[PDB]
Amino acid sequence: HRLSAEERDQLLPNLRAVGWNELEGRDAIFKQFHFKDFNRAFGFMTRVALQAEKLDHHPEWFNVYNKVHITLSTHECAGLSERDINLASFIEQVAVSMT
Amino acid sequence: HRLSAEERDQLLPNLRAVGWNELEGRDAIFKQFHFKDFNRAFGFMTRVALQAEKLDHHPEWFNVYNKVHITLSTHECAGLSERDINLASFIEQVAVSMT
Amino acid sequence: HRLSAEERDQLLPNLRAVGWNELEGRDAIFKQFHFKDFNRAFGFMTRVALQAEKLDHHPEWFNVYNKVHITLSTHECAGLSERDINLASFIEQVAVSMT
Amino acid sequence: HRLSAEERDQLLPNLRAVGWNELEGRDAIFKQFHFKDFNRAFGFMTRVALQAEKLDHHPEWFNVYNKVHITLSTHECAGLSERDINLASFIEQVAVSMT
Ligand SMILES: C[C@H](O)[C@H](O)C1=Nc2c(nc(N)[nH]c2=O)NC1
Ligand SMILES: C[C@H](O)[C@H](O)C1=Nc2c(nc(N)[nH]c2=O)NC1
Ligand SMILES: C[C@H](O)[C@H](O)C1=Nc2c(nc(N)[nH]c2=O)NC1
Ligand SMILES: C[C@H](O)[C@H](O)C1=Nc2c(nc(N)[nH]c2=O)NC1
Repeated sequence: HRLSAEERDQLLPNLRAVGWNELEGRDAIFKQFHFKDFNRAFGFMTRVALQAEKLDHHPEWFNVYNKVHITLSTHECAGLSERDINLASFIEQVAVSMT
Repeated sequence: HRLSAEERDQLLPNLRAVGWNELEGRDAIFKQFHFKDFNRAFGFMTRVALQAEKLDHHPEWFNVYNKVHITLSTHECAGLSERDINLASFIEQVAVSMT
Repeated sequence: HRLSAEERDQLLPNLRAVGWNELEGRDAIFKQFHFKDFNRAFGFMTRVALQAEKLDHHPEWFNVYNKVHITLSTHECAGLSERDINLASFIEQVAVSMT
Repeated sequence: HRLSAEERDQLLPNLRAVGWNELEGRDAIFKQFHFKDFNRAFGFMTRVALQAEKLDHHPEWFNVYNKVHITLSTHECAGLSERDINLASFIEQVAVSMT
């Protein structure tokens, strides 16, 4: 459940490429999203919410109007997990739709 | 209120082009949407929900898993008003983001 | 999977008490909810939608402004399953808070 | 409409009373909510989201699973206003409906 560099090295890339980035002193990824508006932003969170509930993996996230910042780290391992990756992947599917 | 003639025959045609039909036995229009899953189906509903509350115009919708069926009519006038109109168009635009 | 009669007799009453009721032409439970407004109704759909997804069991539902009708049946058995019942149980919980 | 000092005294009270706080640094009130789970947490955001939109007054909130931090201030007049107040009040009703 914890990211071994081989994994990181194979997983991280596609995310990094679209904007994901690792933080300092904490094993987690972050990304800022910026929609045109709230309708879109919320709709975007809603779909994420559904899935989060579906996989039992939650994001750390902030919102103001049309911006949403997301942070992903798994609680047990206390860093990244295959879980962060998928959620993230999923998130990406959703973001592009609105945009 | 109560779209007259011309407008009707100015405004609706665009909606019909897009699959909107006229309800038989009521002054309404309706259309059904089919999505890949519920995640899309609900997310779609939410965004339409924020808008409805915002305009103070609510649809009559039915949902099952990935299908969403929508009826639009104005209760005040017991029929199609421009309210319905705009809502539909917005709904269409939302449609597109997920379809 | 499909409820036996012993089963129905065990689970049903509690729901029947509350206001749920078998359908006439089919093996499902129905219940119509009424709220003060849309905010509330939509709010309540949101909580069940989350729940619906968590356990992959969805409802046939209908909404207009502040009313919500919910029909439950486990499709795969083509009638009542436990799913329907748990779900119904949950819908009851959500419903009581917005009282 | 950056609320007067007279105005503050009359409105804040009920708010102050419930745990709402004023921030040093900026004209804004804040509050941290805690729920039993994400479902509630999210069902909560949703109702709020609906009001936010209706009003055209959005929050600055962060969520991580079951708690949500809310920050209200009015961009328009760079400080607290009748709105943040109204809104905040509303947030409180919604919160109550969460068990
Ligand atoms: C039991 C535990 O609450 C559950 O497995 C969850 N864990 C986590 C979660 N979300 C994150 N980010 N990390 C977790 O460890 N949501 C659900
Ligand atoms: C005051 C009133 O109930 C409010 O403006 C609403 N009107 C309407 C509505 N929805 C419809 N379809 N028609 C209305 O006239 N939802 C909200
Ligand atoms: C694949 C299938 O659509 C999926 O397993 C679902 N099944 C069911 C469902 N909801 C109910 N009530 N019953 C099901 O059998 N929603 C999701
Ligand atoms: C046009 C303008 O962006 C709009 O009226 C909004 N204003 C505000 C808002 N949110 C806050 N907190 N303050 C505002 O002045 N969300 C929407």
